[PDB]
Amino acid sequence: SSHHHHHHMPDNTIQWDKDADGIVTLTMDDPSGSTNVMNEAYIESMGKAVDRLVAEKDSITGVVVASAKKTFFAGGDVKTMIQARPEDAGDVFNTVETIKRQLRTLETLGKPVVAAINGAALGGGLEIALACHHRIAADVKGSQLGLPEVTLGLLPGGGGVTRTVRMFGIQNAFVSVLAQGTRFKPAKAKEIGLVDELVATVEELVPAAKAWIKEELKANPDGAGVQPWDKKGYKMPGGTPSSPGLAAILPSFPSNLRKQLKGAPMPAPRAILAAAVEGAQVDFDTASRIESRYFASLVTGQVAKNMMQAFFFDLQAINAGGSRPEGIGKTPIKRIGVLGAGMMGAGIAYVSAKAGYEVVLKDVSLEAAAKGKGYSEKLEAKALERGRTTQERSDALLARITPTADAADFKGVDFVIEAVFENQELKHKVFGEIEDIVEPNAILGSNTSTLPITGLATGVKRQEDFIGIHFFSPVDKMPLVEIIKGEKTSDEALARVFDYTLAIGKTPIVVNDSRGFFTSRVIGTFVNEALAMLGEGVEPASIEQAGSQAGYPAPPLQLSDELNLELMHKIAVATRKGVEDAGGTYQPHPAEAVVEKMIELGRSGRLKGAGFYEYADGKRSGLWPGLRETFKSGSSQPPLQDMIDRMLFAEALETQKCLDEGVLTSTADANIGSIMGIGFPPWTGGSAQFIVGYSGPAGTGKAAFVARARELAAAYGDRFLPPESLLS
Amino acid sequence: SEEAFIYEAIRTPRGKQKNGSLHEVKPLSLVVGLIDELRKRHPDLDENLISDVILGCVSPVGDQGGDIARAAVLASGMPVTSGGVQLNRFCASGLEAVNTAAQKVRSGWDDLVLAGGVESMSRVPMGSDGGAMGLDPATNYDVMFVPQSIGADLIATIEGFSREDVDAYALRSQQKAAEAWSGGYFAKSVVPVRDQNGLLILDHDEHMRPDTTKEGLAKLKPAGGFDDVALQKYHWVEKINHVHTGGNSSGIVDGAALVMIGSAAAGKLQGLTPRARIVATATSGADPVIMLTGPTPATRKVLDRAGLTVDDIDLFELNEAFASVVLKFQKDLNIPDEKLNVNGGAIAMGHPLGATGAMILGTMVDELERRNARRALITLCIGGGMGVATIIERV
Amino acid sequence: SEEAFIYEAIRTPRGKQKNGSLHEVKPLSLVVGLIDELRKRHPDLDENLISDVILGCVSPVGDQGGDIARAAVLASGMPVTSGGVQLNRFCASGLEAVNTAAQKVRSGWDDLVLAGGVESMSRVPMGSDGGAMGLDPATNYDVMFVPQSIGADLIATIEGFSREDVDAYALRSQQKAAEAWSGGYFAKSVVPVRDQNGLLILDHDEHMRPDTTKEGLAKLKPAGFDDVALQKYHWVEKINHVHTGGNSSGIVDGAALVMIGSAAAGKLQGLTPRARIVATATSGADPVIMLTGPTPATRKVLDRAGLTVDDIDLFELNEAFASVVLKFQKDLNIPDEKLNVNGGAIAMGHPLGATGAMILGTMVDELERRNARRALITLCIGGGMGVATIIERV
Repeated sequence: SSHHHHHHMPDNTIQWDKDADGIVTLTMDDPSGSTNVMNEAYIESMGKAVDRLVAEKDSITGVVVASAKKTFFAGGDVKTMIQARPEDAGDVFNTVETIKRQLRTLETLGKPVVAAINGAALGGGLEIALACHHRIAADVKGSQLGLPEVTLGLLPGGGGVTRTVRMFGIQNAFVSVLAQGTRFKPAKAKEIGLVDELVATVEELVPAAKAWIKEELKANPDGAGVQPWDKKGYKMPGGTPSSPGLAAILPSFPSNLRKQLKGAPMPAPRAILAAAVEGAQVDFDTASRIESRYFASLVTGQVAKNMMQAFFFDLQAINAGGSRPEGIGKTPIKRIGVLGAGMMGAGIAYVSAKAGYEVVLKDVSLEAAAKGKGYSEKLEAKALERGRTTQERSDALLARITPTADAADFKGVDFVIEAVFENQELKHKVFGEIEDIVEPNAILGSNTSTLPITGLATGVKRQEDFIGIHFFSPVDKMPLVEIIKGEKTSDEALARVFDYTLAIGKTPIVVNDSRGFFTSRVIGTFVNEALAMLGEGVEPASIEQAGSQAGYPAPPLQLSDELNLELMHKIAVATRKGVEDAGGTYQPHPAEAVVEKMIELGRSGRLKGAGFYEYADGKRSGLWPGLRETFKSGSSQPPLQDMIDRMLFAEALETQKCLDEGVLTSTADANIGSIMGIGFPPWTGGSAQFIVGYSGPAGTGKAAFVARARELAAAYGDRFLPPESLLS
Repeated sequence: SEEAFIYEAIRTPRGKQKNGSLHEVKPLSLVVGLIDELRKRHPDLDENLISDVILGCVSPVGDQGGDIARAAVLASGMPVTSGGVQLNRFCASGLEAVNTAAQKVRSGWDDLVLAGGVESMSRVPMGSDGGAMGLDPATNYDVMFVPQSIGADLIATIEGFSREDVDAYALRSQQKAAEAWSGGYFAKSVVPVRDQNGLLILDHDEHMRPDTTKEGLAKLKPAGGFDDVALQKYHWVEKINHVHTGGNSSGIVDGAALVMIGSAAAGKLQGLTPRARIVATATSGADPVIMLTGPTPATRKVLDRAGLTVDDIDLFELNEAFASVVLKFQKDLNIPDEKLNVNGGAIAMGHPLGATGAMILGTMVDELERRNARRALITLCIGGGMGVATIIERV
Repeated sequence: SEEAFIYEAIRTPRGKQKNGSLHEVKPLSLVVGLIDELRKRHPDLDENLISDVILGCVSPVGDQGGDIARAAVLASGMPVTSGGVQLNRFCASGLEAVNTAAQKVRSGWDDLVLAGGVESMSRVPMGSDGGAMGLDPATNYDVMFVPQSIGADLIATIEGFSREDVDAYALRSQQKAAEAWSGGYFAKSVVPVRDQNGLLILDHDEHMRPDTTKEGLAKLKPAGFDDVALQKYHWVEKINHVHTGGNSSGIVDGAALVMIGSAAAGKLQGLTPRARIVATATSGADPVIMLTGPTPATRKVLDRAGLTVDDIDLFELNEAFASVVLKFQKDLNIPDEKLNVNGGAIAMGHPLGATGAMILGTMVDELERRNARRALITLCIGGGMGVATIIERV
């Protein structure tokens, strides 16, 4: 029973100040970083401080928890959590038990404790504030509050699950706070109950906190320093699992969770719900201990290591300019010129104008360019009826989009983004009529998905400023930009497109010039595996189920109808000629006969009104009934796990080829690119992490991946054979 | 070694759920009333030779908690040596009580065992006892729990049973239940329930709608996240055709039933005449996500164990939890129509969970003697994907 | 008929009620943990030959409702044909499951049955299920229900057991239980409880107070039913309340499993029988005194097996109350050296639905350790019932 981790060294994190009134001000200020982090230094520092609060309890009337950083407290020690092996479960349990033993003492001190939240209070930081009896937040820009542990495959283990359930009940805490790790602005945090009151500036926080302590000691003398769940007669909102109202719908919560996850093997939300329900059946101390066991179960697991690797380390390395060329400085952007007002160009104009950039949206006719701006008006309309933006910021956003049909209106443009039809000589003509009108330092970007950038760059004279800027539909909701580097593309143009991508709120990856780039090439193998299985005679329902249960956002046949089978055949015609020049021609993927059989029948996709699904009034309505008779569905019934592994391994093995050929320069670009670009399941950590984190009957690791790949190769074809680089 | 015989099998009428006649009657009273009827039929029976009382009860809470079987022993003035044990195997709890009684008699360590079940669903609804699986989301997420209503619709989808097919069976069950009552089939087995003054409370199965037409069954409307969870396991199925309504599914009712089981020597000592013999029992199961396909392997097992086949069985009685469950059962084993649930079933008369197994058992005992037939096979689908089957032979 | 054999018998440690180690453990987990241990001890057993799983449970509500036996089958990944049924015969529920499993095997229509019981009294307390008798006052008035503690006090008054008499038995139960744990008797059968990470939760019966003294037991305080009990026992003037928390069974959490099968079922799986179920019996006595039911049940199971008291090497009676054991010892002249030789529920606890299987498995181990032949296991039951079982070491 100790507030320290070891019953048998790092720098102090917390400053101590007791005033004349006996109010102690614990100011967290980790001297080894810019943000207070729940590391070994904090645990020991709060251990010393909590010991002192008990030793000097006779001369202490209240406690204020403040911070000297720009943020309040955001993050755990991910460097340590990712190294926790299953044999370390004893240490992980003892650590979170010590953390919560400190917070439980601070919570039951017999005197009010106030959190002075001056900035971002995320994860462990909010868990600190949740241990206080009153939370005051400063309404500053950039401040967020929430428990994002689930987005890293973890759960709020410092009491977040136990306290949010005691505050809001099982259903409200899980849906609103715990299950998705939602981040709340200080205003919305007070509205739901995570924060109790607000102040305008950070300078008022500590005075307002000490003032609330003085008033609480005088107005509520017996309830001071006592949480609602520690008073006699506490009633959990929504009831306990034994309450008749909740016991009716409670056995249906795991089925709702399995529907939202679509059967994907993400274990973190399962554990959070389990810890929440099991905790509401017992006292607070026993509930907190149950939460520790589930936390240790996640941290020592593999999925948590995948998601920690991708959504913390890999994503930070990208945002820290990992793929950005060294030495190059910043260059502003004043006027963005978008060529083409399709669904792509319209979405590009929206995300650019939403960031404050002036956009000139051009098309072949003024009627067309205006309809592209209507895409932004309809998005601002839905955003206004839901109350997410003001009427003044919506009018200023649309005012930055200027539709036109004259090439002369591209005067003063220093950042060109072409989003026309996929065709080389068309892109050559479109760039030829505007390349001398834009500024001489203008970036010449091409939103092409397959055509090599070096070939498109010959149609301009300033080839050093020509570069591929590949977006994903819908642009207003897809977070990745694929930046393709042509042979003549300079490092300055690369960095300027990199900075543009961060400015619009997206994540960039740098890709060297090659057919299919990285996203189009890898997602093609995913679609090709599904179409192959359809030709092999597998039920179309089983194929779509395999896609969703693998963890993909959209099942493969549904996606094929959206990618257009006509365009899918053109990629087969294009890649045919490239390999014929080398030798041995190319082995036509079995999916190609399936694409042709669908085009011959006049079903090319959602665009043409009919594909693998029947489309009535735009909305998709059921699979094509003639699909089973066309491909003799049902004659092949492989295990569902084999359908899933065939789709995951094809993309993973294709990613490894891209890393070998030099298409990608880092596994961070591979993981975040596959996750944020084409929708690789987040529980894998990315199509490159999937190899080193594979888990199944063969075991776990790169060796088990090679074993399973060879098992697939014996059954379904040698395209699943692992490359030399994965062999050891 | 010893053979187990059925000496008597009685049941209460089944009162409906909404404004039911039995709603004011505690489930203990329903059991005690049947014990008193056995006393009126055979008053000179040495009750001390009754060595146990086994009752099935699916929701043993409230009025049905605290070992309702022992309560029936004390409240009815039975000897204190007569035991009393409650068991719960969901829907088959009534028949499981009969099977266990028969197996206890065969082992030679019990003489005369009273079995049956009781379920007052209007007073103790199903789910009232909670559930170790509903309160454990860590494992409920993995067993893929789906209400039996959807599993029935899934069976209709896979096997190709249309909405008109399940409604046609529901009409047949009403017609056969009405013909059985009017024909006097249930005259000696259904024991009317009375209050402490002798006044009548109920003497018929209230849940029956004998004026049912096929056009009215089509007007009915079929009964979050459950439909998508079921299709995750049965992935080759695109959509579930929802055909089951309140007109083609088992009714929620109150009732109780009793069966007296003992060895040949036990009956000879009390001047009792055996009515039927328990030939064999069997428990098996199938996939618990579809949850209602346990009857087929359990029936196949009880037939092999007794050395019999379908052609050797004269009457088939499967509980009518849902129409598709019975149609699936009839299709698998190729049951002739004229042998299956010949006196109607739970769609017409109701399904009082813990008591249904003993009710349909005693129903076949009577119909075998009425038809002068030889063998009958009784089976029930069970929650959790289980199955119980029993073969009786008339003596 | 076909003889029924015990092939394994294991149990969890018994965690105490107040601040207990097993309070954070669901009762379903206590059973699954024991199933997983059986797989560890015999990995090559064809689980498809397990035809039924029978679990005793007295308060089947909440975490213990919904046929917890079937839940254990599905949660532990056992074959879906393995059934699962819960039964309640009060305190004898654990032994009734074993007895029913044995009788199902003897009938021939079951091959290999998994029996046992579970009770988490710190999570689902006694009485949580309500009770058909306690909610019907019209007939609860004639049965004259009297709680178990007053019946035990009434036994001590009639038979003449002093306060020191029942506390002396409580002392030797704590002593013999401590000697059994120190001697290693329980090493094979008490399976420690661990969490989803393998961390230890409990590995010993934490209700034991091995430093119990005669003076300390004398300081405890004893616990309108007294008037009602004397209305039936009208020749008794005053009831001597002698039972405290130190000479009565303890409220604990626990679970136990007993694998039962025929001789053919064991030979087919390469298993070796540890003991044989010789006979079972069920009788009863007055429902106001309640706890005098084990005496006619033991006499009946002896008459049924063709044995006498002298043929039994070990007697195991559940220590619900000290006066119940002392009367059972006085009625049948049971020698002290053969009665609850490794302690009882006064020391280690009485987890209702699981106690019958725990004390049965205790005797399977002690017969092997002593190289003795026969043991008789019996429990007093609420409502005035009794259950007795005779096993013979093989």
